[PDB]
Amino acid sequence: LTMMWEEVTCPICLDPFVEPVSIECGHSFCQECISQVGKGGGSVCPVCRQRFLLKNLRPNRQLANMVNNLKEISQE
Amino acid sequence: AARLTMMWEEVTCPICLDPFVEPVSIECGHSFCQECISQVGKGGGSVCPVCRQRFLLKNLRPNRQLANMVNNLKEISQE
Amino acid sequence: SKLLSTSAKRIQKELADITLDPPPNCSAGPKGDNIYEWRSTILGPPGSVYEGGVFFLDITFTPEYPFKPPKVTFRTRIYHCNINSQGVICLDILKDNWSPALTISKVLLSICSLLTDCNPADPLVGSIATQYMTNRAEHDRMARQWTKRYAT
Amino acid sequence: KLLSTSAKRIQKELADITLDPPPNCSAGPKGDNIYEWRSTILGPPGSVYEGGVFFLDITFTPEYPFKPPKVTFRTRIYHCNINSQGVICLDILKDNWSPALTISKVLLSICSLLTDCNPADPLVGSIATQYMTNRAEHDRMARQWTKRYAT
Ligand SMILES: [Zn+2]
Ligand SMILES: [Zn+2]
Ligand SMILES: [Zn+2]
Ligand SMILES: [Zn+2]
Repeated sequence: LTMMWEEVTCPICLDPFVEPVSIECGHSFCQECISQVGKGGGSVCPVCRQRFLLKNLRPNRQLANMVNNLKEISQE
Repeated sequence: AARLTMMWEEVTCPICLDPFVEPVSIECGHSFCQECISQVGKGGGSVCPVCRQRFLLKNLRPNRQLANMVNNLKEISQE
Repeated sequence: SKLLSTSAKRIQKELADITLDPPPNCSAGPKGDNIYEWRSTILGPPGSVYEGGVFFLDITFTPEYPFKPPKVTFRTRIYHCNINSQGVICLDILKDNWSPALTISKVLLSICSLLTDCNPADPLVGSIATQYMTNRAEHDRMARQWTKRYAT
Repeated sequence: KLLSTSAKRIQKELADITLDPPPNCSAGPKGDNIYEWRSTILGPPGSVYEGGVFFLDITFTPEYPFKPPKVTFRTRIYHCNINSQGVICLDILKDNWSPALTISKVLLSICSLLTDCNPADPLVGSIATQYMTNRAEHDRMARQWTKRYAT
């Protein structure tokens, strides 16, 4: 289940996703993490360096639900 | 475990009801299999099967996190 | 052909779910070898004018399922403003509000809700719709009467 | 909130770098200050820097990871991309930084720079010209500097 925590981790803060949102290239980040990067002129993806806008953000609910599913298991 | 059925929930495609194959998202944030949502998108003035929010065929994004987890759950089902 | 395998695979999944977890007061499955042609048995909702009746339905899937809705018609005569003498159901999700996320189980729950609460707004039988709003007691008496004659 | 964000990660990286350090690398704080670090890179095996121990100064900012860390050599090295003072000419430490990069990934890039230098973007022109014209003499100069300053 270490590999599963892998998939729900934000590349920018390295903590489990908080309001996971996706950008043009498909990579997902916390709303706050990618928004902080969006205030720096030419905004470019921290993973693939493809160009991105904040207007074009999409909620990735499936991941937020998965963060709660893994948190319930960590209680054990 | 008993609690992995809720995780299969999250990786299931709403149109074919099978685990995501090439999971892509549309404008509203809802995810489907590319082939499942492209069938909806061909049919004229298309709308999202979940929220009925409009979507354009040409606005598709890979949701790689979901495809990775599909395999992570497939590896567990073998044991 | 690939269309047939995809629809089939989806109808197969639903046949398992509607048997395991059928909607309350409903039952269905294939008439025969043909997985596309089903028959269903609905009980008149408790509390409703249809209470105590047994209604049959004909479900027909197409190889384009779930992208196109199935054909669902009544074979048991019913006194309802949204169901005509030819068993045709006037229901949004069977027409221009169909969603490929919808299952035949969710179709049937909506028919149970249509029976409980009819839509005189868009009536397939104008006669009955007019009566439901003007003379409700007489509508209910006729629905209670039609249920005893045709659904028992 | 600046300082708490940067400090929270740097803390996460300090745990990972101790658990899973890069091959031939070591990095951690000089003292109480989490932003000021001391690292040790052993000269890559097979390279001209083989057998040398090189120390570095890693200075983080409260804007980390959005802005890169200041990484400078103390220890003298004969390298076209590292000048007299110890300034590193590496793309990811200047205009090609991404907030997805860790200090572990920055140490591995320095180890790759030591293994394979970039004479196309030289910080010391004389050494770059030597690496391409007279490879053998460049390697002889780099081994003498490694023995003298890195041992
Ligand atoms: Zn984040
Ligand atoms: Zn990207
Ligand atoms: Zn699908
Ligand atoms: Zn939607």
